[PDB]
Amino acid sequence: QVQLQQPGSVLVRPGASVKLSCKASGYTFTSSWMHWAKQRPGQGLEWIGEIHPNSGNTNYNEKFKGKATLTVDTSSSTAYVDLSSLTSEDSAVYYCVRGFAYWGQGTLVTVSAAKTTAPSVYPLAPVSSVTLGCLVKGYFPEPVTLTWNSGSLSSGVHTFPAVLQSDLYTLSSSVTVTSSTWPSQSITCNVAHPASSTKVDKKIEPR
Amino acid sequence: DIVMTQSPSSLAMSVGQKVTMSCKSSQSLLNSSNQKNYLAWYQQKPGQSPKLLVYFASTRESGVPDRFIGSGSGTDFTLTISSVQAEDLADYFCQQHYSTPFTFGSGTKLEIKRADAAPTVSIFPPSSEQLTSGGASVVCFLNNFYPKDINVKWKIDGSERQNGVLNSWTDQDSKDSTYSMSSTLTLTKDEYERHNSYTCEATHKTSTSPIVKSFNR
Repeated sequence: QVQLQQPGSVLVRPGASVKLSCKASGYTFTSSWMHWAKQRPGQGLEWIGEIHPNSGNTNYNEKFKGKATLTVDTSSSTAYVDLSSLTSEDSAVYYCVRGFAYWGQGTLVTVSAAKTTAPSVYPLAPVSSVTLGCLVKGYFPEPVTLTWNSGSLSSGVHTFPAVLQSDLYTLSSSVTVTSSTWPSQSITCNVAHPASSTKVDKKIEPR
Repeated sequence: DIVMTQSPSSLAMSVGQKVTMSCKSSQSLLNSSNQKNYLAWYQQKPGQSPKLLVYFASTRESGVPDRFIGSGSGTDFTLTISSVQAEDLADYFCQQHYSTPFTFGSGTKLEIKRADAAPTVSIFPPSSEQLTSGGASVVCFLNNFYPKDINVKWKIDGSERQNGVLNSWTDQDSKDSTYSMSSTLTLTKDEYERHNSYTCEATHKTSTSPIVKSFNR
């Protein structure tokens, strides 16, 4: 069945260029037009252009000529878009789409000169139900992944979107469990920041 | 290029209510070759990729619940949800597949209305780990509340502290339709150690008096 694998995110310095990838599976790569779309939190989606992997024929949105170049690799069933000389305006999520039907995971493009930085992970223990916490402070760029007990503790979990200041993100996550279950049953937050190759397991311990 | 005008920008609906969304094209999307309207509707839930709901204006994609209904021909199109479910909160947008460039509508954000829900408040002193490094963050969680409007007040030794406070909101829960917010007072170890009592006060419509959480360093 159809899947379009796109890298989670990419950090690009202003003025630099970047090549985004879109590996297709579950269907014949050369039997469908591959579309690319740009989405910014600000306003509506934009159609960048399309390419047909079987011929290499392309149709571009006039607005993206000179900014985007679509190519394909039929040997690996992968579609690419080359974005040239990025500005802050180029910061967005870029989707590849099989025809108009199936949307890829989307790649987050962050245009910045800021340095990649691993986060610090701090446990948040209390001063019928008890709430615990996980503080992920000072990382760059997005994103990070956070699970509780390797993912087996999913219910009663709230992971808050990060906040940004001086090129550093800070994120937190809370987990609420029956008070008579902690700390007898240990609770641990699992944090991963791919950019800085950071993997941390923080066990929440009573103060 | 073809311009897709979508309306309204957002909607707040109670569970079970019928929602209507408009999509108007600057050009007829009716193809004379097969008499089909080249317009599709997509659903994009928070943090997810867009998914196809309806294509050719009124044909539901395989697996899509029948409460999602498409209609209209030529320039004026409509997406209807006969009976909104809590899980349906998301951005809905149209796209024309008639001619390049295949432009999109700016979308409609659908949020859910529901009964009141008082926030569960928890406050967290800085961890030993952080203090070790010279930092000192005080965290306050306000979880599972409705409506969304709320306000957190930080107090240090009984006096309000405003600067250095950053908040973060979760997306509306697709199950209980509540919201959660985190409030973080960021200090340094030295600053933190010059005060005694730290307080997180939550004011919410579910109570005339604030929900107060405190601790003494």
